[PDB]
Amino acid sequence: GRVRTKTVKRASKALIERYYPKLTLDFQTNKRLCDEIATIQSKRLRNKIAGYTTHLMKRIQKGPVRGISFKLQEEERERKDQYVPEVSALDLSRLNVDNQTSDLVKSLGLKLPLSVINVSA
Amino acid sequence: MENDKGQLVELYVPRKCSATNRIIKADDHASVQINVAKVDEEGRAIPGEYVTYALSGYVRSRGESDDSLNRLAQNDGLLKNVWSYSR
Amino acid sequence: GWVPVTKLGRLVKAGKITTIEEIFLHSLPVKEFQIIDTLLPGLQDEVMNIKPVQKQTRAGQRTRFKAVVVVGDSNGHVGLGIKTAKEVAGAIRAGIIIAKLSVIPIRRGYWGTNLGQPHSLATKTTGKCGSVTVRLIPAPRGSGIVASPAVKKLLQLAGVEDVYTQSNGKTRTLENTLKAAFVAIGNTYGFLTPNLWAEQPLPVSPLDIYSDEASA
Amino acid sequence: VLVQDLLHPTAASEARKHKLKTLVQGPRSYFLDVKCPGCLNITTVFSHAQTAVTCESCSTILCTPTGGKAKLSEGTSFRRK
Amino acid sequence: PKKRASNGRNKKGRGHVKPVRCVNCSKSIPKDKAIKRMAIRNIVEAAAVRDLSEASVYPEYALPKTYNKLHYCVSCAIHARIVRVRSREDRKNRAPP
Amino acid sequence: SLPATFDLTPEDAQLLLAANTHLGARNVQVHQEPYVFNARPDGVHVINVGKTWEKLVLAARIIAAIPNPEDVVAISSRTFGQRAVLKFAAHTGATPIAGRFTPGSFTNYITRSFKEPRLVIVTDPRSDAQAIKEASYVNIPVIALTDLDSPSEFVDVAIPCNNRGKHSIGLIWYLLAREVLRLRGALVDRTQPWSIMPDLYFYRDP
Amino acid sequence: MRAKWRKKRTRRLKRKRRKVRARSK
Amino acid sequence: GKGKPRGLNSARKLRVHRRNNRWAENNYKKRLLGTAFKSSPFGGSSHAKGIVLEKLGIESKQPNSAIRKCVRVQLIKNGKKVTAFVPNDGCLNFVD
Amino acid sequence: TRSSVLADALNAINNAEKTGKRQVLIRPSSKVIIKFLQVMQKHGYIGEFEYIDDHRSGKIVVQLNGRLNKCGVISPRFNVKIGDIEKWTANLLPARQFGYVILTTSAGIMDHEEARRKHVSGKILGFVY
RNA sequence: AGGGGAUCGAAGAUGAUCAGAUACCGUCGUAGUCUUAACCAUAAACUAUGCCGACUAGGGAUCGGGUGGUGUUUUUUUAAUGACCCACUCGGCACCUUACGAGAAAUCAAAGUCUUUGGGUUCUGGGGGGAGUAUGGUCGCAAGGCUGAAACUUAAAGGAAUUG
Ligand SMILES: [Mg+2]
Ligand SMILES: [Mg+2]
Ligand SMILES: [Mg+2]
Ligand SMILES: [Mg+2]
Ligand SMILES: [Mg+2]
Ligand SMILES: [Mg+2]
Ligand SMILES: [Mg+2]
Ligand SMILES: [Mg+2]
Ligand SMILES: [Mg+2]
Ligand SMILES: [Mg+2]
Ligand SMILES: [Mg+2]
Ligand SMILES: [Mg+2]
Repeated sequence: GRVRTKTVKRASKALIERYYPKLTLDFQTNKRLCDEIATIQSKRLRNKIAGYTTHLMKRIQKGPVRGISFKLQEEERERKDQYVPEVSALDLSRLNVDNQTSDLVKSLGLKLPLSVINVSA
Repeated sequence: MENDKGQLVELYVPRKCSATNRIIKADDHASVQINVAKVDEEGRAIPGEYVTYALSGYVRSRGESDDSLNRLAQNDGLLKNVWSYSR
Repeated sequence: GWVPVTKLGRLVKAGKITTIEEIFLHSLPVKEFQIIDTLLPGLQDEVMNIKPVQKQTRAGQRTRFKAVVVVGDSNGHVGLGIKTAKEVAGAIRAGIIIAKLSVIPIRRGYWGTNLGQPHSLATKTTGKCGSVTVRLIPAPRGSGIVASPAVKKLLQLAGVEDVYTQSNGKTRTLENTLKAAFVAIGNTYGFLTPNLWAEQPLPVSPLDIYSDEASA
Repeated sequence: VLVQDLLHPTAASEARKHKLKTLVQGPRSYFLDVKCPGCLNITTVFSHAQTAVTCESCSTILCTPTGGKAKLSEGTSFRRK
Repeated sequence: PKKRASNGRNKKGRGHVKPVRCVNCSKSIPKDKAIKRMAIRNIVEAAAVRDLSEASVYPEYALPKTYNKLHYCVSCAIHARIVRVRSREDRKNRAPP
Repeated sequence: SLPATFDLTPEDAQLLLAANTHLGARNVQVHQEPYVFNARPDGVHVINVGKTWEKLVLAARIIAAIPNPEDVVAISSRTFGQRAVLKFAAHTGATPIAGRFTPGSFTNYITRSFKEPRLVIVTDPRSDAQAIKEASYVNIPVIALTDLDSPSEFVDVAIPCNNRGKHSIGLIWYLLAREVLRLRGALVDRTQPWSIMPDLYFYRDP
Repeated sequence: MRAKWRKKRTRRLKRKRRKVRARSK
Repeated sequence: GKGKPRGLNSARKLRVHRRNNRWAENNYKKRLLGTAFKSSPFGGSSHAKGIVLEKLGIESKQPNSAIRKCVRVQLIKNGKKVTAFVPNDGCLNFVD
Repeated sequence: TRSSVLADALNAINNAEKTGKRQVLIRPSSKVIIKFLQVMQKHGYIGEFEYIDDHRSGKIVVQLNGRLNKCGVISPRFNVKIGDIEKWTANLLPARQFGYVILTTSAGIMDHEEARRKHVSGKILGFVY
């Protein structure tokens, strides 16, 4: 089988963790660059790391990959995290409170705009 | 305790649970100690000042920790009609 | 060097905690044995027995040794530790770390007319592990520790001079017999007594007063 | 609950509980004033008849026995006494 | 030791259950302890329906079904790729597959 | 006591009711929850939001009483509270735990994810039992957001809310952050509305 | 052997010992 | 009630129950039945004397392979034949 | 059937105190239950308690402080001689400094400490600590 | 002991299997199976858990009765009933979660409130074999039931879980 071990996989993931604005989707460029950024005691392992790095780059090009967080996607994912609407979904668009909830409103000694709609079994 | 002439003995007089008046043993890891802050006329918490509540691990294990603190906190002036004696 | 990693361990080096009863008062868990060594340097350790346990395997039995060690100074503190290892020396050494981590205080009392220096237990206490039940009854002056040699020297290391004992079940199980006695002595502080009926101001935990000496 | 006023249960709780299991047991039945058509002749019936109670003068029907509460006649006015 | 709480069966307050015979080996087994399975199948096949349609007057007739309630004993069920054996914690589950 | 400015303002009851925080569970009820108010038809039990607010303030006082902000821990495994806890830790020290809990984060002092909090805040006690279970081993108080059918074992002061809906979960996290900031004094004005939008603590599915 | 058939074996033995003893009285 | 009666007038039931139940005790049964007096060839005495009748080479049980060198003795006071051991290395030569 | 109403009174108190309950209801409130309870409250073991007068036998609602460890009845009520109180005090009391063996005597119901002062004994009812 | 006697079927007869097969498989097939009058008095007759009483954690379902709800549908749109829905309740068959507690453990809402040892009461056990055997009684037509040893022999039998 062609299942790749943790040494091939962890090293490939670590390179992507910090070298995204770097080596592209091409294996030939990948293997010519991985040996320059990281030292590997053998050529066979260095080819497997570059081959898996190429494979993992393609999966990044189509959506994110679970467990992979490089510089560019973490800043983009956090950039949309402050997105807020303008409709203010909690603000009133007209509130509808049932009969039992209406009893709660006056019990607390508070006056709110209510539109009571009855609900029955 | 103490001997015939003062001279307190029986080191380490232990704490007692607020909700059950039960000793919190040195090996009771479920027991907790709640510190709730105080406010002075501004809504700003005073550092270093707390109302302290100690609950044994027995009540916490039985699910009655939350209810017991409602009774404990209401009768100390820092809570309100959430708790009622008549159930 | 120790370089502990624990909020409680940091307070010991900073010196903010000087008595182990301050740990006992707030029920603070102890996860580093150097805390006990720093707070209680006067405790002594001893091994009751070593017994071999064997695991049946495809090729022969796998023999390992069970070490039962009792620690504690002769004034008010004992800890009991049990550990298995493939070597006897390693089990004994590892059985002392466990023993120190489980140090508990014993509540000593008088059989009556409290002249001074509590010589016995305050109340009747009992502890059951497995089938073994160990009962401890306060005894008058000079009666010694009326117990089996295994149970006796555990009570000798607890700072109790006079006590009566009754045992039940398969007491020849040495491990369970000492675990049943360790429960009984630990229960001396769980028994509420009329002289402890007074109210206390519920002192603040030391982890709050000395928060500056925490990890951050 | 570990604390509660066992001396003053709410009337809602005492309403739900069995009659023997209240703080002080009491019957949940009552007596009615039956308006038999025709003559006034006010008759008192129990909540649970166990018998076909009839008026003294015109003894046709006032109530029918049942496993629980008695069932009054089709045409009849009543008020709890 | 007691393997099961119900111990084999569904008898709690019955005393006696008036057994039924196994459909595979004629073994007597109490009806509650039996392993009843219901067999509801079409009259012919999933393959003969293609040929029994055009060769039939009354087009699209009914495709009727057969109904049969089968009882198995403890031995006959295990041997027939049925309730065979489970683990100690899986034994407690009573939900059908 | 209180300066009587902490009562439920008319705008606070707007947000609570518009987010349906008052809609509790069905007829399935726990005897440890007297917060039920006037059970609605169709089986829904309406939660007394007046009790929710006062309990919420009590929780906030405890959080502000802790000497170090980083000693608070917010844990949410539910997908509806994963965003809420993170931004709760954005405006407060409150070291967050979003996602898995890694059994042994409170014991096992040699683990990588070891934490020593003086208080734990959880969203759902049922789904966060692993966090609650270990807190019972190291003498750690726990603050939870308990619905009307949520378990209450080893749970200190709890905020009765509607954990079923995404609007109710995020709002309570939004509210709790606002009061703890006010108690600490970061929000100088009690009557100030904290213009930071309440939908900040609101999950998005895409 | 099975306890059932030890019960059966002994009963047959008691039959004969009840019969050989009848030859005398 | 945990079995046994507790009533303050139940002394007879407890006393009779204990008396009946003691017959399950081997020592109580042996002592009262007088098994020592009617069996156990001694007359309930510590020692007894007799006459050697034969020299025996009783073979030991398992696991053990030896010859025990016992003797056969007929008791003077009773007349019962019993087997006795001659314990030591080479003491069977003195009991011919 | 109900043999002794004091055992059910004391067992309910024990089961209430084990759970940490501040109160417990006792039925059907005999006299010796009150006398036994009054001794417990005199030494501060229970606190306040309330008698509910229904017309059949009465009920008692006892307020329970957390100080009580065990209350129990001794059945049967053995006759206790004056010199045998030290035996009963020894067997079923935790220590010589606290605990009371409550016994009924011709001079009312009282603990063994009061019985020693009055130098009178009788039948044993129970114990409290 | 009469009736009945289809079916299945101790025994028996047969075919087969087998080294043997007086067994399992096959075919027959008597007693029996069914019933009436009278015996027998046993069972893993089991929940392997005596009965009465009190208290102690949560949850849903179900069976019987009762209560309440302008609740839904059928009559006579319409009332009462009937059947459903919601809430409560008394009693029953059980079930799910947990372990305050118990247990050697398996497990247990009782097998809990038992060295902090006492609510009332009945019955039974005291290492394994010999042995539920002998003998004597008593009951049965018989088979057998109930009661029930001793001589002798032995250092272990046994329970629950663990790893192979
Ligand atoms: Mg013994
Ligand atoms: Mg088996
Ligand atoms: Mg009497
Ligand atoms: Mg041998
Ligand atoms: Mg029998
Ligand atoms: Mg039967
Ligand atoms: Mg029911
Ligand atoms: Mg019903
Ligand atoms: Mg039933
Ligand atoms: Mg014996
Ligand atoms: Mg025996
Ligand atoms: Mg076995």
